[PDB]
Amino acid sequence: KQIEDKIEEILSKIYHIENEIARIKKLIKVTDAQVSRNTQSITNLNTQVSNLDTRVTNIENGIGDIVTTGSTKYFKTNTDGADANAQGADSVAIGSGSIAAAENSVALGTNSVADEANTVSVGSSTQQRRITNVAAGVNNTDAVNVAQLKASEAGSVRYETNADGSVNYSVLNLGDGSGGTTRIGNVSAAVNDTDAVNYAQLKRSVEEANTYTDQKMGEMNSKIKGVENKMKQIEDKIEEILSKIYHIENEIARIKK
Amino acid sequence: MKQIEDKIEEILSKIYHIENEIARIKKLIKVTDAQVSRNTQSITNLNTQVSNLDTRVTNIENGIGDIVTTGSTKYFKTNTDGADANAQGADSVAIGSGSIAAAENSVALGTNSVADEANTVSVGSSTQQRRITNVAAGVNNTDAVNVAQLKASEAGSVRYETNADSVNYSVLNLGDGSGGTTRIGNVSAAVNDTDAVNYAQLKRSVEEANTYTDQKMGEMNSKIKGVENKMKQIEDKIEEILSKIYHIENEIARIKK
Amino acid sequence: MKQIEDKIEEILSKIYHIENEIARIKKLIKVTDAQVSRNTQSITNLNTQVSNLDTRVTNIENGIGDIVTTGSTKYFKTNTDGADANAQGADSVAIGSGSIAAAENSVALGTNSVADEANTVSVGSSTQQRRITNVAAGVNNTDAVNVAQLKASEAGSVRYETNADGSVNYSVLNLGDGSGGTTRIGNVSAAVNDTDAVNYAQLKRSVEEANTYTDQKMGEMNSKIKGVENKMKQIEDKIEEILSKIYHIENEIARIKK
Ligand SMILES: [Cl-]
Repeated sequence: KQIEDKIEEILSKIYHIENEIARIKKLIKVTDAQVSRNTQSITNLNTQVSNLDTRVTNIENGIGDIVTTGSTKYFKTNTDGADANAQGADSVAIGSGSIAAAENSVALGTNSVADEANTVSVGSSTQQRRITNVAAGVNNTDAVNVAQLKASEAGSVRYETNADGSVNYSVLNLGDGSGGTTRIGNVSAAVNDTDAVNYAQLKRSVEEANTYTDQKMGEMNSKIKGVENKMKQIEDKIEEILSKIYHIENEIARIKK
Repeated sequence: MKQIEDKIEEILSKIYHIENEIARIKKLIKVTDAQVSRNTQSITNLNTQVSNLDTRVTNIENGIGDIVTTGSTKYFKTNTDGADANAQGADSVAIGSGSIAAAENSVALGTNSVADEANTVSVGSSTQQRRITNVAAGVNNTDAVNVAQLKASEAGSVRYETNADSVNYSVLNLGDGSGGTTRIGNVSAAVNDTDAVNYAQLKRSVEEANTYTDQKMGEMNSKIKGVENKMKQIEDKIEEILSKIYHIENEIARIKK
Repeated sequence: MKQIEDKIEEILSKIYHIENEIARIKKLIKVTDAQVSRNTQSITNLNTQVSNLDTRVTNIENGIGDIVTTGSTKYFKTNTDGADANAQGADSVAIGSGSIAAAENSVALGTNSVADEANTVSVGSSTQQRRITNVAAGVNNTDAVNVAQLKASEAGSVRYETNADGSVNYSVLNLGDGSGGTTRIGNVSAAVNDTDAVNYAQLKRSVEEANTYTDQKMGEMNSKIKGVENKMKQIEDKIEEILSKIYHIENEIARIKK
């Protein structure tokens, strides 16, 4: 009676334990299914993160490098200086220490300063720059080069300049510099006392002097002609006197007899 | 009691199988924990990696800010809202908003600058030009020329004055600009009417006038000599007439007696 | 019944140990489940983080576009496939493929431009130069000069002619306006030397000298004519006297006739 019932009790306890263990196995399976999802998720994330690392490293190597250097492959500077400063509206500043303070200006070169509107500065009042390899200008608003200035000034007539920089204006020596002379052509007639005289004008002045001589001359030729005419009158009077005397001498000789 | 011993055997059999399942379950739990331990570590690694990517990405975001939006690096800067630069020509360079380097191997420098001819650098356009400032005097033949250099080519030279119309070619004023005059040396003798004459020619021309005067004096001297020739003849005839009369007067007086 | 009661006690003890094992197992499973929840959550968070990073990186890549590959920003641009610019000199600047700023504080501007002297801006090289265009006329002494300015300056210039070989022809200086007009030369001093230009005052004095010579000479001629006129008047008086004598002789002879 007591034992048979206790055996049944144990048998039911075993039954319930078997069910509990099966329930526990099921829980382990449910957990494992989540761990499987997590393991897979981790795998997906490892891939995505190494893919982003690569993309970030490429961004770093490229555009990162232009930030720190301030240069691209085609716009380069070699400098430790302070940033360029495009201060003015629509200004452009190129090079460390450069400052384009004025509207629509360009400061070009390290430490260049553009402080007037609509200009391109290639330096400053303390450091200027020559501009080199400039081809001869053609259009009116092209820059001119030294060779063009030299060609344009060749043949220019100049005074001598003294050592102190003053010009000696009191003499203008023409000619080749070794004894040669220069003919000055296309000269107008002098009007003021200190104007140069031209050749037509010289010739005209000789002709005036000769005309004055003729005017004086012909006054004396009138006197000389008056003397010439009077002289013929005297000659006729003499011939008449000689004739008279001949007749007197003949008359006296006939009185003699 | 046969049923009781049968049930005891059944109980023991069930217990053996339960004990076996418990051992299997304990192994299963360990398999799961080992994977969970791996996943936990994988997650900690991913947290660290993602945190690092975040910092590398934030640093890049800080660096590229002004470069993408303002188109400017620390040494290449512009202050503008306008249209992109446009390097259209092969090997061209365009710097500044609205700039257009249209032609081959050209450079458009500055906001709205336009380069429309091959192998040129434009500092502006036909709608807006720019002076170039802080240019040091050119030395090489292909260096640019500054205003100082042009002014120095003018200084000390002989130049026509301008009107304001522009150059007045009708007068060339020499001298020092304050009353002083200029002696012009090495001047060749004038050939054409409009050539400047030299002092040698002036002197010769005075000599010609005086020679002309001397010639006319000579003509008058000969007319006079001719008059004095007839005059001496007259003088001799008179002396002879006077003599005749003396002899007549004496002859008449002797007749009187 | 005592052999059986013993086996029953033994069985109850086995069940006790099994119960204790099962309770230990449920505790372990609770512990694992808690860690799995933390992991699941951490993964969800990571998924969002990583997706946000993806978007930020993509937006970076799109912001840049081709700034790296073409070396150009929206405002500093070149169209070229050549070698990198090279700013070699201290404080130098190089702009354009193949450009080389070799010298200190220099600027090489444009494709293949070379700056090889200090403190210069080169717009080309010894083998390829460039004109500089749309330059407004210089005002300041250190402003660049344009072609219009050079031409205006040259137009006011007095110049000898240049031969084809570049020598200057000093033998002729042609003034005038180019067509056929002439130039009056002002502020000229009196000539001293035979090859000096003469001025108008000097011409006028020369005319005076000549006129004076004429007056002196004609005065001397006038004196000579006067001298002849006087001697002619002497002859006239002698004749009048001779005529008078003859009148008296003729009257005297007539009185002798009676
Ligand atoms: Cl997990």
